[PDB]
Amino acid sequence: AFLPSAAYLTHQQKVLQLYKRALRHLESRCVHRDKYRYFACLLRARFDEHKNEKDMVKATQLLREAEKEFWHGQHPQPYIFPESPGGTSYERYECYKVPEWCLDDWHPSEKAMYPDYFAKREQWKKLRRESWEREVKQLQEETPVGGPRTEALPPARKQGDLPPLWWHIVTRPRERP
Amino acid sequence: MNLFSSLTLVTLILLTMPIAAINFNTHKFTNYPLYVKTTISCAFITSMIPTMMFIHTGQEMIISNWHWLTIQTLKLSLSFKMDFFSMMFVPVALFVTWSIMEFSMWYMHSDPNINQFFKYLLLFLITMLILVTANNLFQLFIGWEGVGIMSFLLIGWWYGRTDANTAALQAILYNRIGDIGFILAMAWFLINLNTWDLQQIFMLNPNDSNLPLMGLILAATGKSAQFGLHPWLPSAMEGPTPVSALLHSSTMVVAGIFLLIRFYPLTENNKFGQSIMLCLGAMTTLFTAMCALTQNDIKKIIAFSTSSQLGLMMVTIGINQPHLAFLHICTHAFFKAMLFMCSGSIIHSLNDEQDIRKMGGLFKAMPFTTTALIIGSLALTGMPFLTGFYSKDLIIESANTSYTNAWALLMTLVATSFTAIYSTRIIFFALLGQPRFPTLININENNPFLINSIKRLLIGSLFAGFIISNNIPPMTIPQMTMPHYLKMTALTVTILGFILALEISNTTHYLKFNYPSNTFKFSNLLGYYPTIMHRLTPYMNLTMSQKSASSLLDLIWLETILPKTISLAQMKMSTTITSQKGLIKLYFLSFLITILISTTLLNFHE
Amino acid sequence: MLKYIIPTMMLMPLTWLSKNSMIWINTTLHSLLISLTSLLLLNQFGDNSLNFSLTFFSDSLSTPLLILTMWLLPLMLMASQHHLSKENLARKKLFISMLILLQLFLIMTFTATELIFFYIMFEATLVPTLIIITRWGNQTERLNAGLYFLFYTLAGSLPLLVALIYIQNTMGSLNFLILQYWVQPMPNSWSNTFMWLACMMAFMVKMPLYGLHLWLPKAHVEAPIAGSMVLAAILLKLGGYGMMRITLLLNPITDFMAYPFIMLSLWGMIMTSSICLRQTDLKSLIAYSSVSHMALVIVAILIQTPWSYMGATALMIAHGLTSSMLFCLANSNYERVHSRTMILARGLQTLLPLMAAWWLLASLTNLALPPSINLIGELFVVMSTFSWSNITIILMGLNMVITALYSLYMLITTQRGKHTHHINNILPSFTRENALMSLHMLPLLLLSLNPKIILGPLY
Amino acid sequence: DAPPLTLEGIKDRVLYVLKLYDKIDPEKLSVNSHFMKDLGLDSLDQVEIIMAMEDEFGFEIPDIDAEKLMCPQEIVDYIADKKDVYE
Amino acid sequence: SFPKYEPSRLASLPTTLDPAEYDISSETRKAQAERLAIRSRLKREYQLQYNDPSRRGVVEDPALIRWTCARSANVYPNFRPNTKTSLLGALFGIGPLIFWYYVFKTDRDRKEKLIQEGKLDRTFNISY
Amino acid sequence: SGYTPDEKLRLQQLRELRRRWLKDQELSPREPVLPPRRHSIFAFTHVLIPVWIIHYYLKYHVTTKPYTIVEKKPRIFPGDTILETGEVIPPMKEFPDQH
Amino acid sequence: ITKDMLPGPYPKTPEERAAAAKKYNMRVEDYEPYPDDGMGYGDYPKLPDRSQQERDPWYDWDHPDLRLNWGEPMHWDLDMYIRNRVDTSPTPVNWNLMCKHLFGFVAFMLFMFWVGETYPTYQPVGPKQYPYNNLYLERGGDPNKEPEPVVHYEI
Ligand SMILES: CCCCCCCCCCCCCCCCCC(=O)OC[C@H](COP(=O)([O-])OCC[N+](C)(C)C)OC(=O)CCCCCCCCCCCCCCCCC
Ligand SMILES: CCCCCCCCCCCCCCCCCC(=O)OC[C@H](COP(=O)([O-])OCC[N+](C)(C)C)OC(=O)CCCCCCCCCCCCCCCCC
Ligand SMILES: CCCCCCCCCCCCCCCCCC(=O)OC[C@H](COP(=O)(O)OCCN)OC(=O)CCCCCCCCCCCCCCCCC
Repeated sequence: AFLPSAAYLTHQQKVLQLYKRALRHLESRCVHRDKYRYFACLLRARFDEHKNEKDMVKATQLLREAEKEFWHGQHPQPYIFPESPGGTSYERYECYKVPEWCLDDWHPSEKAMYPDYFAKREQWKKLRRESWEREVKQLQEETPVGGPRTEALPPARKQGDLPPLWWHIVTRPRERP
Repeated sequence: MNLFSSLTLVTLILLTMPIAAINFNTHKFTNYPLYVKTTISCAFITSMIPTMMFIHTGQEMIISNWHWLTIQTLKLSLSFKMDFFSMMFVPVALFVTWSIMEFSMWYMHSDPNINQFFKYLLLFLITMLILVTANNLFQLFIGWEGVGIMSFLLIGWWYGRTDANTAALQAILYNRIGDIGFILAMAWFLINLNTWDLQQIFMLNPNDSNLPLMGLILAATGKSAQFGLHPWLPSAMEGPTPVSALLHSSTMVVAGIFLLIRFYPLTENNKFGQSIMLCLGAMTTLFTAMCALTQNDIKKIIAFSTSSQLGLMMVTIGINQPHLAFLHICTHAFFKAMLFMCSGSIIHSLNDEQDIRKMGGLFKAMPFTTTALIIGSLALTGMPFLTGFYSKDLIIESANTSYTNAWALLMTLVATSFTAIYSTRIIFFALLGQPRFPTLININENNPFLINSIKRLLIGSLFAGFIISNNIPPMTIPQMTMPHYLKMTALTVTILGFILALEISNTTHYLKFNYPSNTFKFSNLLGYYPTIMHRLTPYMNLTMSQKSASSLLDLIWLETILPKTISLAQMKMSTTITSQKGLIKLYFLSFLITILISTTLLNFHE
Repeated sequence: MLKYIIPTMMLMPLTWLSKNSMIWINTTLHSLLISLTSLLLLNQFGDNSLNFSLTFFSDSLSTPLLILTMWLLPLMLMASQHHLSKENLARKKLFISMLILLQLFLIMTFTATELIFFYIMFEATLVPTLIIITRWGNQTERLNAGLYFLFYTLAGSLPLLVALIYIQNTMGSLNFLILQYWVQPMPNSWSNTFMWLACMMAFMVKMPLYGLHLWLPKAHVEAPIAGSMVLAAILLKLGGYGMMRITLLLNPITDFMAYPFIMLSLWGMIMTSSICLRQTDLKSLIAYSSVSHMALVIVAILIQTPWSYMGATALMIAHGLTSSMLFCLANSNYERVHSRTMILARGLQTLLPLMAAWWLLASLTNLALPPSINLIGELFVVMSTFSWSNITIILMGLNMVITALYSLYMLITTQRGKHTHHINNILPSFTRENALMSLHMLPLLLLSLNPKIILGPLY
Repeated sequence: DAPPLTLEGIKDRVLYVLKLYDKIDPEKLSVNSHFMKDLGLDSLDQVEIIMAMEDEFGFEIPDIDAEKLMCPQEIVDYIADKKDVYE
Repeated sequence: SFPKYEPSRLASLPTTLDPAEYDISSETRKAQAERLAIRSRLKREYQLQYNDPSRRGVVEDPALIRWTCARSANVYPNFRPNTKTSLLGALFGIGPLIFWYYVFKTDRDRKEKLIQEGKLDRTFNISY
Repeated sequence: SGYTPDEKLRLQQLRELRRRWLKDQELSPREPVLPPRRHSIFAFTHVLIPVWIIHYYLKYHVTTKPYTIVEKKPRIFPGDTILETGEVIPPMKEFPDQH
Repeated sequence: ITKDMLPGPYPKTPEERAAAAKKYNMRVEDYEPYPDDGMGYGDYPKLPDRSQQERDPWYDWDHPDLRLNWGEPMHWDLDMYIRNRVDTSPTPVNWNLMCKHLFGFVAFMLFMFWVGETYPTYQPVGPKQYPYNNLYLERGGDPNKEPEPVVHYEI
């Protein structure tokens, strides 16, 4: 479907995703632990019965009828984790995730309350502006002609330099700011 | 007289002081929530004195202190009304919000904007006390819009969350349809009776009062979340737990019932409005209880529960028992707020988990909240001689022995059984059994704030129904002669619901699997009402907004008719005029033709 | 009225003889002094108007509009001095001069006792605004906006000149004090039908009416901030003042000649609010909201009842203040992010909290939160239209629901949600922007304490 | 509320959960033992392991990151990155 | 069997019930590779403009400008008056105006006729 | 399968930088460097003073104007005694007892 | 920006269609403009009309709240298909079945309310009796007239 590094989903990936969704929905229908354990073992036996099938069209039809079976017997509202999308506390703390570039607009009167922190911030910014040209030069010669094929980034090959495009995924805000 | 009005107005001024205290502050306030809590406790005492005066003598007054405006004949003044309803509701609301703010001191302790949260809570309380003490319809509308706006600001407290914004906007939309109803009623009263003050409305007493009553019924449907405009109340669970526990449980959502209570001289002479209210209330209570039967979120269960209780309030309004309806408001506030507080305690102890499928084994792990939850569910279901017994059984007894719609009574009884069913469903899935929560256990309830607030609301839910029902004066004739089966209807129905849901839970415990039915999907998915309406009506409205108004009319056709056609006509005429070939022979031929036309065809030489 | 005209024309040598850095300080200071001086017009009587001279008078309708104009001028001086920072000094003085000249024409317009002098000033107001829009506007289509605005106004207003001269020749005078006592019934004929159309279409265009509103989302959008403020706050109310003054001569033919425009303006506000629901531009959304509110004022004037007139003048003043504040807030966002798209810069409450509070207050007054004077005007118009007919309550309730919807959609889109990742030039709010917001907000909130001074001449 | 986490506690808890699995001999697994090769497990065993660790720590690991969690050290590093520990 | 999921305008078909999802033919693989290449190239452009330490402003998105220009400033150049446009304009432009005109005219005629006979109760009406 | 070696190397280096950045977010013991900046007064400042002001306002400015504080007349039962007139309201009739 | 990146009129030849597909950053085979009926769309692509809720929530979007990518072609009704507005996600029940079930429930409840209004419940009692001519003077009747005497006897 929508993948950063791959253009498609393999057959085994589809089977594993179906297995996880079916087990989660069966846990939702079977709220007690022992009952869920019993029916999870039954579902695991059903999945292991057709594990060794070499016919591609037959495995595809088995997957399609399994997806139809899951859609007929899904929970009207399954159990979603609190931080998972669709959860009760999903994206709750996004109002407190202030980006780090707002510290450059602070008044010097309130910058004096944290001298050592702002010194460390200054040396971090010095490191970033020193490494930017090296990392973009590394990225320029590693992309094949015609643009990149996937969205994966390369690491730093030699010693001393940081991986390319590292700033906004290292300085991201914490989960609980 | 000089103590009554002084103490009422100083209660209101005492409540409004901390808003000015926080607005004129420079440094960080030293424990501002404690200051607000102390202020509310003092205001509760100060408002508790005039209710003792009213209980002793019956002293009701009206204070029209500040003259505001005079629009020809109509005169608007800052008028407050101390009557039975205001004195019986203000201390209950102040008590409940005192407990809620102590619970908020425990609950929102780690929030970096706790001062803004307490300011918003105090603003909501100020607007609600403006609502319940209002005399004319303008001040009532001010309180109406104030509690609506505070609900919008408090539901979307975590404004970085999209679902909070959707819930807040949806609540605003339904309350604005209620505002349509309120505006229609106020307009009818001004046009036909030439007043907005309630005294002249009650004095003139119109007979053909169908239209303002339907306006008020629509407004109460919007505000109290009756059928048709219900789903904003269960959608409003996106906010913090104290916001729910105050507004969407005990104080804000009873404003429509209160508005219909205040106009009881108008509705007492109209059988049509009474039948409409009875049918709407029965529909609301049964539909919301049926939806509550198969929910898994605990806060959604309690939201559907309080919507069902509001439907019961609309029923007992519709059977011409408005004082019983007010008694049920004052009863229901205590145990509904404390049920929400205990649910919030369970949520906080299990790392923000609101699912009852990930609970259990909390009977001995959290004993105080377990005790309070059991007491609250028993008081909600109608256990004898608790707080709910003194209002709910009288409602059922009056509904049985009255000239009533048969179907409305039937769905009222079935909804009572369903309330019993979901109460014991909550108790079973949240306390009994084996633990289902994650492995690491940080269960704690040893905070003085949470314990003290739950304790105060527990004492209230134990004795307040008895005290209030023994202190109020008799404003009607209580029906106390009935057959044996009609006297035991409420208790037998609740017992039957308890037995049915105990058997349902026992069958759930078995090692069998069954595919879901259409009834289960109808009850679990809220009767397909939000999934159809919230996908269909916004689609039609927004497509009509863009494809018809924004593009077809003013970007295409209103631009076509007046300016563009005129511009093209002038362009074409200009290109025809200036396309001469610059030959003198053609110009002089045109001169000859002009002379001939003027001489012969136009007769300019006559 | 010469005690306000003469300091206004003396503002011109003040801005043309100041230093290179002291033009804003001097002009703002002395305009604020004249704005304080403008409170002496509140000497109104319950029976007679305040008649100064043969040419000038000021009753209780023109007084709030005058005070609004003279208070609005220093706000535009404070607002327009950031985007004119790098401009040439002579062009800066020319901009301030056009603002001064527009204020002079506006204060001579509301006090004109003669109707032809009112017409002359009311069409003299066209030139400074057209020059401001087409010169200091930022976009390509400011020229097209100026052409549309100019030609809509002139095509609407030339028959008004012809009809006013006809009234002068037939009745003998255009003095408004004379015409109150010398008025005659206007019978039903085709001649009087076209008299009504000629006398009404200029102010129907300027207000604007639905269907004649096509110039507004252009002139309100391609103008600079000061131009947008003076277009939304004052210039739309010239049409309202004109219909309030001119309806006296058009009776009893108004009672059936007002039907098509009542249907145009009752249905028009639903269409414009629905347009507001699906707008990708913030400035265009504010302009269409202005169209809806002026449609409300059109209906109130056309049904001609006392409650409708009081609601109309209160709603005019309230919408002027609210629209000016909303345009100022949108301009501050535009200065921060250099784009007018509503979906681009999101989640600004985490970065600009007090500006978010100002946004919330402006949105709350936009949807008529009681007891603001917005709600007072809207409520009085609703009562009078209910007295007119009962299904008007259905139309008004639908309009109120959509108005709350788009105001909160504005607020939730711009201020709430997750912030834009790649935008990192969100500077903290200046003291100038906050002072501008508070000077828009505090009079609006204070007027709820004494709302009797904005309720027209028949309070 | 919300007690903090460390790499030692994360590793101890993840090894506890993996030790309670009946299909893994507890005297053989370590912090960097592979699943398909060093322990002889199927892909379904990996899926059930990932679901068990999700239930243990109370947060959901997406599938596009779950397919690549192949030894206990990568599970520890993924949880440490997602919960921002050692700050 | 099981009841087949019928899609609607407001309830799309799920991606796990689509028969075209399970296609393994090389044309669809080539199409998916081309789409991934376009997406990765655009993401590389955005992240190059995004992580620049010397940039302080707005990374301009031509897609958003394209969307706003299409929504606003293209409708009249790409408008041709035909049967469909004129029919929809007459339905949505003069339809509701005529309908509301006749409704309000009928109501006001009935009220004004009832008033002049003294059949309408106007006892306390002195506000208008 | 698992990560590629390049994915593993990039993840390792990014995790090291992330942990260093998160460590650098801690506070020094001297931070923040703050600049150098009647038991029952609540029952007096918040109750007694507003009660004085409100009683003054109601006594000398609200009760002066007519029909500002309209109070319901007291409920009168048989057997009572009026303060102002001194009269005694007669008791009601004899009861025809049934119980 | 330039005038060759902005939208244009409806493409007729495959050459301008390919140029437009390259302009909007999409494949030529997947690029479908709106039909040329004169509504005013131009060559803007017709994207599959799905809400942003149907997007993958675990993908690293450039705009995470909108689930939108930088440079990607933006839908014509994107401000309508945001997560704050109209949803098009699949439902556990078929749409027609939910419509018929809800409508049948509402209609049945209304019919039974009407039936219960037709045949109400009551108690085996007579009318309530009030003294003093059914409280004639207390109900607001004027005292200068005299009403018809309402007399209640014992039983
Ligand atoms: C912070 C410290 C301040 C100073 C502290 C020390 C002094 C404190 C004061 C001590 C007592 C002073 C004398 C008593 C007070 C004044 C008495 C007096 O004559 O007052 C003149 C009058 C009394 O009314 P009036 O009847 O005499 O005149 C009304 C005015 N006209 C006729 C023009 C309409 O005004 C006031 O009292 C004003 C204050 C009112 C207080 C409440 C304000 C509420 C605002 C709400 C706005 C929106 C309302 C919307 C709803 C309206 C209804 C539908
Ligand atoms: C913004 C666009 C829309 C603008 C709309 C403007 C108004 C529309 C109607 C205007 C009519 C013209 C002015 C009439 C003034 C009437 C004064 C008077 O005394 O009337 C009674 C007089 C009566 O004549 P009299 O007064 O000399 O005679 C004495 C009276 N009787 C008849 C009893 C003996 O009316 C007229 O003389 C004729 C009036 C009708 C004129 C029709 C031609 C104009 C048609 C409309 C043109 C509108 C603008 C078009 C261009 C738009 C832009 C491109
Ligand atoms: C006693 C009488 C009883 C009468 C009852 C019958 C009459 C009333 C019938 C119901 C009318 C209102 C309900 C329908 C519209 C509801 C819109 C709404 O708020 O939808 C909620 C939705 C977000 O919620 P949801 O989708 O559930 O979120 C789940 C997680 N994403 O939010 C959105 O999708 C955002 C949508 C924003 C734009 C909304 C546009 C539609 C507005 C319609 C207004 C209609 C007013 C009619 C007034 C008539 C006056 C005479």
